[PDB]
Amino acid sequence: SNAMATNLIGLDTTQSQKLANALNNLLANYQVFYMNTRGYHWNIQGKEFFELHAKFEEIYTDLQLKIDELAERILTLSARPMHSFSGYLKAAQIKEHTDSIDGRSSMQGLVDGFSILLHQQRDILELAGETGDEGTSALMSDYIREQEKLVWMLNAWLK
Amino acid sequence: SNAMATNLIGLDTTQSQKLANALNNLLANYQVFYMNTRGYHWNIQGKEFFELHAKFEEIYTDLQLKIDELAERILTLSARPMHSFSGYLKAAQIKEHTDSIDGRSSMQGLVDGFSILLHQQRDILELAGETGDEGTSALMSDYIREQEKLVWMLNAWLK
Amino acid sequence: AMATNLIGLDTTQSQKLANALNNLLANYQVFYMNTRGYHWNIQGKEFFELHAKFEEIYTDLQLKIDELAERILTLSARPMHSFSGYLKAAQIKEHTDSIDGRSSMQGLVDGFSILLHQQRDILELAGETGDEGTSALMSDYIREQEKLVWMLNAWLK
Amino acid sequence: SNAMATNLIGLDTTQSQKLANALNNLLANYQVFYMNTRGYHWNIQGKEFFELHAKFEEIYTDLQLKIDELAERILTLSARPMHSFSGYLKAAQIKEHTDSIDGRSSMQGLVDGFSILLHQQRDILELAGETGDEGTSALMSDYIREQEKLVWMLNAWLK
Amino acid sequence: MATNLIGLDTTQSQKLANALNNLLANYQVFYMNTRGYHWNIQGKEFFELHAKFEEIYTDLQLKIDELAERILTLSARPMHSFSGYLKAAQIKEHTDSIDGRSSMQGLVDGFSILLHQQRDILELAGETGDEGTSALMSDYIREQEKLVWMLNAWLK
Amino acid sequence: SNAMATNLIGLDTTQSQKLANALNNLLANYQVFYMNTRGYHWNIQGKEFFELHAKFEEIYTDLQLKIDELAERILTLSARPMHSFSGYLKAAQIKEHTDSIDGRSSMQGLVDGFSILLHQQRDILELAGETGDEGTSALMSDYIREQEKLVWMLNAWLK
Amino acid sequence: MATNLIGLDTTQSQKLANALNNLLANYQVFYMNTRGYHWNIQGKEFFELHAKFEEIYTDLQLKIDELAERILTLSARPMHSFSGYLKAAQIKEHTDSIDGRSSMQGLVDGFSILLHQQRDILELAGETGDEGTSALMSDYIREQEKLVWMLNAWLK
Amino acid sequence: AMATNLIGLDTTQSQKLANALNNLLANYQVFYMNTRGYHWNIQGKEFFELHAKFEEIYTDLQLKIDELAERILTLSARPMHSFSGYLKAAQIKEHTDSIDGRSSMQGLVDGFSILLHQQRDILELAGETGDEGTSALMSDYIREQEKLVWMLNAWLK
Amino acid sequence: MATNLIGLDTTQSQKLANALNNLLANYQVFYMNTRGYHWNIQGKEFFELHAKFEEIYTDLQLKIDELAERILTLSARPMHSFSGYLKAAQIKEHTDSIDGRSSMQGLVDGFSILLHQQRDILELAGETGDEGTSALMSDYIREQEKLVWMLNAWLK
Amino acid sequence: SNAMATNLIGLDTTQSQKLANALNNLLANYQVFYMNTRGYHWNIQGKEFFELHAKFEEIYTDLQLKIDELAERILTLSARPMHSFSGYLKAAQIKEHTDSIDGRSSMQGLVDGFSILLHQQRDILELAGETGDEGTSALMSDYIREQEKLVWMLNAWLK
Amino acid sequence: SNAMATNLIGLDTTQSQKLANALNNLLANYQVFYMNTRGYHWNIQGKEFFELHAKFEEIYTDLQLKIDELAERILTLSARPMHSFSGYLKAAQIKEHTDSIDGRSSMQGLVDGFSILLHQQRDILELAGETGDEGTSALMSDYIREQEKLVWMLNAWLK
Amino acid sequence: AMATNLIGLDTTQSQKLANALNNLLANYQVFYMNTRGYHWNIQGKEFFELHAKFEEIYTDLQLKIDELAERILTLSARPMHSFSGYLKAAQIKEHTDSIDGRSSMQGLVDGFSILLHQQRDILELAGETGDEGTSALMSDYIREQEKLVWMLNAWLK
Ligand SMILES: [Cl-]
Ligand SMILES: [Cl-]
Ligand SMILES: [Cl-]
Ligand SMILES: [Cl-]
Ligand SMILES: [Cl-]
Ligand SMILES: [Cl-]
Ligand SMILES: [Cl-]
Ligand SMILES: [Cl-]
Ligand SMILES: [Cl-]
Ligand SMILES: [Cl-]
Ligand SMILES: [Cl-]
Ligand SMILES: [Cl-]
Repeated sequence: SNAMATNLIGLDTTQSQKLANALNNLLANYQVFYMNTRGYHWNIQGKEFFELHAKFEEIYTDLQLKIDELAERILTLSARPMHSFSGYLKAAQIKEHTDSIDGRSSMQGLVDGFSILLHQQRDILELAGETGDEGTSALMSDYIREQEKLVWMLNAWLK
Repeated sequence: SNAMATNLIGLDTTQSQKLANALNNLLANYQVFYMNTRGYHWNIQGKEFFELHAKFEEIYTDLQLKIDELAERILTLSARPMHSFSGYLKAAQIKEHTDSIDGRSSMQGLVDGFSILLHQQRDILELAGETGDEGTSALMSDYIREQEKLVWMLNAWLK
Repeated sequence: AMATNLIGLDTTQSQKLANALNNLLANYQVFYMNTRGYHWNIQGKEFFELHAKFEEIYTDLQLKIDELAERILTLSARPMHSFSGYLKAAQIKEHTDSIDGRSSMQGLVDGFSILLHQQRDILELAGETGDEGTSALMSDYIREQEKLVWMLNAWLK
Repeated sequence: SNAMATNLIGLDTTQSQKLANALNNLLANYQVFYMNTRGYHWNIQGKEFFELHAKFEEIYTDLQLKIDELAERILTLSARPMHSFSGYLKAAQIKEHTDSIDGRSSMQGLVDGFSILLHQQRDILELAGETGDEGTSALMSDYIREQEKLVWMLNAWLK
Repeated sequence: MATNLIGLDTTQSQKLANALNNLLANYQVFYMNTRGYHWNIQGKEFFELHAKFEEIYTDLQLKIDELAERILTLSARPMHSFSGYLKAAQIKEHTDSIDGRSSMQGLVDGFSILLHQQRDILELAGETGDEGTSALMSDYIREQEKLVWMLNAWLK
Repeated sequence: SNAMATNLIGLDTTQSQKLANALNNLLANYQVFYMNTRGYHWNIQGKEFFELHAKFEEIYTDLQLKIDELAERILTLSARPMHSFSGYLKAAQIKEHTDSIDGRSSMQGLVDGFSILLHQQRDILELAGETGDEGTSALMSDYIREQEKLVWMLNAWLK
Repeated sequence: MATNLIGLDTTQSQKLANALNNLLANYQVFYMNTRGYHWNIQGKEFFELHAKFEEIYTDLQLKIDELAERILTLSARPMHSFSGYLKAAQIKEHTDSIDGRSSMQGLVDGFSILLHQQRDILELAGETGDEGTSALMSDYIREQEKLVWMLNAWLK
Repeated sequence: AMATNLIGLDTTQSQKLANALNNLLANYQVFYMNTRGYHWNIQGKEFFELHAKFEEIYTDLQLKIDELAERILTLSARPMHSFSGYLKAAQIKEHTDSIDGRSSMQGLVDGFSILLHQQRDILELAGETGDEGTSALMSDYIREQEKLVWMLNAWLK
Repeated sequence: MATNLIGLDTTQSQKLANALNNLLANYQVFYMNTRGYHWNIQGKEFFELHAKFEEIYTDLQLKIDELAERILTLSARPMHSFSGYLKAAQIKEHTDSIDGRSSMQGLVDGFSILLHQQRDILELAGETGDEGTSALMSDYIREQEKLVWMLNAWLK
Repeated sequence: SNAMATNLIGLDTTQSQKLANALNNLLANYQVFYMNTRGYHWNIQGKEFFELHAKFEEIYTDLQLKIDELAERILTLSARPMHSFSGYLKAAQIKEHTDSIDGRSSMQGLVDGFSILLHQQRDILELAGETGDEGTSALMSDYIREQEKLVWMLNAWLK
Repeated sequence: SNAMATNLIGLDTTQSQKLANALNNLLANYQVFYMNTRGYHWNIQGKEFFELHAKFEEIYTDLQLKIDELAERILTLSARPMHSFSGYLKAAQIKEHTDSIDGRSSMQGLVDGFSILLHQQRDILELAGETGDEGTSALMSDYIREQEKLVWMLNAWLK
Repeated sequence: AMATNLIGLDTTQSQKLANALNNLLANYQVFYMNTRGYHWNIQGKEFFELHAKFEEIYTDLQLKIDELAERILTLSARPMHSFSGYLKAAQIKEHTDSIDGRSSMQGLVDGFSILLHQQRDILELAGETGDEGTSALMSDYIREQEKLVWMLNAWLK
């Protein structure tokens, strides 16, 4: 296909591709974080078992929803969503966290991971605002407000 | 009633009436587009019949929700929503599209119509932002993000 | 090569019935739009009650519109599907800027009276030509709308 | 066991038995048609598989409900509903249609079967009207109105 | 001017409304009888028939509501007192039926009357083009014919 | 059929029959009241039509449930519940109230009827307490508490 | 200081808790008997009674839970072993009841005992102002009185 | 002209009971607000468990508040319906900045103990004057809250 | 290359598919018989058995669908005509059964055949490692064994 | 705890505390308004009783949802939500409104109260925008758009 | 009542009775275990109260369903299921465990009980396999797979 | 001190089975990711049908992943829980940029063929060592996936 000044949804192509690149790095972080959270669910031991087995599942279920919506936003911008483990490991800032078996280590892992997601989502929000990409802005807004609330709760548990 | 500087919801009257005028032109486009989409539903033939009879119904059902919310926003701004076929035909940019019986013509009709809605919604969003009409902005934001996603899907089908 | 259509009915009578059904559809469409207007524009202490009631009514009209268009298709005919087409064919007039409960409610009685008369004429034609599927549709619409006209009129007493 | 002028529901015995006989011939046709449609469901192949495996299930599910009601109407007229494969095969006009594995063959088989059913139901409706058997008439009216709509859809797919 | 509110002939509609009111009286006495069957059943059929009688009177109650509303729709007054119903009904009050067969036979006999009356109303409505009334009768007849088959099967 | 000192539920036969007689008089009042309220539902006209057609249906629906329970309480006491219109008309204090077509008339009819029911239920409650018939007492307690609330609401509407 | 955790008299509450525990023992043996009725029924009443017995034991199980919790609420220990229940119960173990009438009569007789015990507890709770216990008894009595009417109607 | 009120009860006794019920309502209202505070402010590893539990509890209090106000109305009396009114009448004190599970849980035991005592006094008055509808309400509240106090206390052991 | 689409032995799968087709023929004749039992029942068992027969044929229909699909899964052709079924079935057409015991006995005898055939198929599938077919048989056997206990309890 | 430049969710501490202060004043207004609306529900008399008893309940139910979300946003900003009647009475602008028994007085009370909420929410929205507090902005946006719609409806009723 | 070579389901009578005897011993163990677990539910105290009052209810609810199915399997084999407390106490290996009021004691009691049940079920599975009793085998397979998972969870909590 | 594990099975055989199950899990994980890709990247007139179908399929894989990991835990073993671990162990290769229905559908057939073979080997090992819980899991997966492979293949004919 020939390059076009505007994409199918009527946004500037260059600016949309920059946004999609940043969204793809975000998606990489989500994917590694989701995997870590699945591990937290599986591997928890001790008297927090039932509570946190269930909490971690709630948390990764909500991440999975976001992963779906994020890949769709990338497609919506006429860009390619990263869709391999190898690709995600190359791009992610969040590290693989394995053999976390205690509530506090897993919960702190979540806090630290969400702190990266929030930071990256605020940067994307700002960039999207600069060019009037309201669809991308709106998505980041939703993610930020939800995850700020969650970060409050996780930190409350850890006090 | 005497003219007032601010309307019942506490927004500037003049600016609200300008926004309502633009919203009413949008509503006209929605109404003609909805009608076209009902036609697409009724008149589809060939092996895409079941799939697209159902898809077109999904699409016009979602448009009807938006039409409802848009007329209510106009009322909320203390303005009059256009509420006649004659009025809508005078104001709409989207043309009446009749006797579309094939999937591709109908699907392309949708793409082209949504492209007008998105363009008009972005203009309204910008105007609303200029005066701090957050309620109107928020509505446009919702419509844009949803319809961008749909435009991606429709164009995917057409590839 | 055959005097009958896809579903096995006489083609000429089916086209005659489809034409009548299309004129009925035009009336429904203008009527539905008027009713949307009644819903949006109602003011005064009847606001919540009638905002809800008018929504119930136009919702039910919408479903009937669906079924009518499909009945026209079922008779191998073309359903009208444009505002410009409906305005040319409809007897029911556009009714705008009705903001008072009694105005709007009387409008509904007046429109359903037109629909009922039209539906009865179609029912008679369908019955005498053996189009039971069209007759049955008209029967459902008539019985439901007679009940509704009783209620609307009751409210207006 | 003594012959009676009127049956338990108060209709003429002779006229009701004639109607029951015609309804039993209808039931025979439904049953072979149902079996054929089950076959269409099971045997479809190629890219229409998911869509038509589902659509054929919808269709035979609806036929099954009509078979139930028809048999009960025959019982309601104080008559014996046919209830054996061998009986149905003797009485049915609709033939067994096996090894239909493509959409068009199966869909055309449905149009052809419904065409027979419609004709037969109209004949029963007319007979029932002659003697005032409203309960039988009303059943035929329901079946005709629903199957006419279906035939429109099936034919649309085949265009 | 020549028709009632719903566009039908006034004289014909009043005649139909009168017949429907007599029908309503019969339904009301029958419903009461069936409540009694529900309450008073004894024996090993208790659970099954206590439930079955409730199902039957529940369906009658729905029909009663629709009948009254059809009368109102025809611009007539639905009878709405026990004393009015007792004057108009053909179905007799049936008390102290405690046996499954007695109560079930009672239902068969009562439905016989409803079906007969409904068929007469259907015929008259058809004659005069009152499709809304015809359609109601048609629904009631087809449902009750089915029920009469079932009740009689139980009694065999 | 031999008279017994105690009934099947283990209460005194004589005292239970006296309670059953009072409950039957209550049932007679409920039944006439229910019929009146059905009439109010059917016959309302004017601008209260939708609101009161609905409210009267709610009210008679609740009465019907109480009629069911009362009759079953009478049976539970090994007594015969009245089950004929002619019986109810002989025993009821509440009179037939026909051709009530306006909100105030019908709503005042409900206040007046419930006032009779409340008085009667309180008398039965007191009698049941005298001999320890807790099952009857508990039924009256439920009916009183619910109908007092209702009377407040009906009277509020009438102000 | 003068009352237990919930503000009632300690001695009175212990007396009520003891009676409630004896009640619990009876419910538990009765529930077991009713499970057996469900499992072992034979004959043409199989489907109806297999279902009806399940309904009855399901409701008993709910009452068992509430009883134990009321005992706990009174700061007492609910009995919670088969051996304890067998020592305390008046209702006897009923095994190998395979006939509808035998099992249904068994239910009538068992409920007779529950109702008697519940009425005694109600009286004592009323005397001492234990409304929470009174209210529980009231609910159980009214429900079971109804059931006893139904069971006996079936047996007529 | 009559010593009795709309619902047929003695007016003097009904006003006495309504006054007591209003003081009960005041206590409920302050207690509900404290419980909202417990829900918002809990910290530590009991966070999710108690955030949920405190919500369950104040939700149930809210429903009881509804019903109490309506019972007061039903007795032809005026339900208190202002914060300033509740603070003047309540015995239960405002309890703020409770961030620890045991603090908050013990607060709940302490408040329900006050409610139970108050409800028992009303129950007794209602029973001796024949106000069965008020008695019945109190009965429901007492039985439910005795069970709850058992549970809360159990958690604290 | 050595296996069918799902990775099983072709010859073994065709042998299993043949047996499953004979099973399908039996289910289809049995289902038809059970529809007849539902329609034709008379007497005081009418409501209970009209319902019970419907429950039983509903469950058979589900099994029929799964059987045909298992045959297809094994790359074979499911029989799909009445004339094919009548040629293959061992269960005979049973018409004009109007009595509860006759129809219930009919069900017992038919399930006897299904269970026997299912056990043979299970054994063969186990021998050849066709776990998917084994698992289907296992489910059908366990369900139908339970049902046979219930049907026989009713007949006692 | 030592003062920190940024809070747990990664926002500037000082700016977040200013926002939380404004949010707490908003919460005070909500709480007094909710209480007033409960009074409106309880105390309504006359023929609007059923309609407005139900409407006022809808309205206070929706306020309660907002109160919950607002206190959680304050916590999310690492601030203390006001949680006493005394505190709310000190901070609120909306006055206690008691003994409102007529539809128009209660409905006007609602209009006037919502007008304060909207005004305060727009101010908070603006402040939050100035520092990029998107989570707070998004909440205000939701509240404004919903309450503007409601204000339209309430004023419609009052016309 | 005459002894038969095969039972009603068509299996060997002798082998089925041996299996029924082993299943009855299993049922005895389930019943004592269930009673113990009910006790754990009722008697828990301390800060695990809400979590374990709920978890123990889940566990005994599941046991109850298995008790139902086991008894019915025994009946299906034409055998008499034990159905008395005194019978269960004679046959059970699992002992009565009363006055368990702490999480660890109760949770360890569950591990110990399930360990007995698993061993017993494996023995029955093996016996059933010897003679081709697939229906009994399949029941044991379900119980084993579910209880192994449970034991993992209970042990995790205890770490 | 014992040759058996927490759930009563032989520790050595349980570790052998857990290792095989972990390699199965690795395959599932790569396969699930490929299927997500198929869902996101499909284009052409099969878009809606396959976007839905691929979602149904990866949803079902996700549940199986859950259960597999838990079965590994149940055997007192460690489930692999990192992308890097799965890529080292998986036989199924990453399959990216599949935008055509037939490509993606054939990919699914090819992957399920690998899973089925692997599951059959585990089933055999579990059966011969008496691990009925593992055998049962494999049985469920095999029967469901054989049916799915029939359907997918049918679509491709
Ligand atoms: Cl990639
Ligand atoms: Cl206009
Ligand atoms: Cl047109
Ligand atoms: Cl036959
Ligand atoms: Cl009258
Ligand atoms: Cl009587
Ligand atoms: Cl004990
Ligand atoms: Cl106040
Ligand atoms: Cl064949
Ligand atoms: Cl504060
Ligand atoms: Cl025993
Ligand atoms: Cl790993």
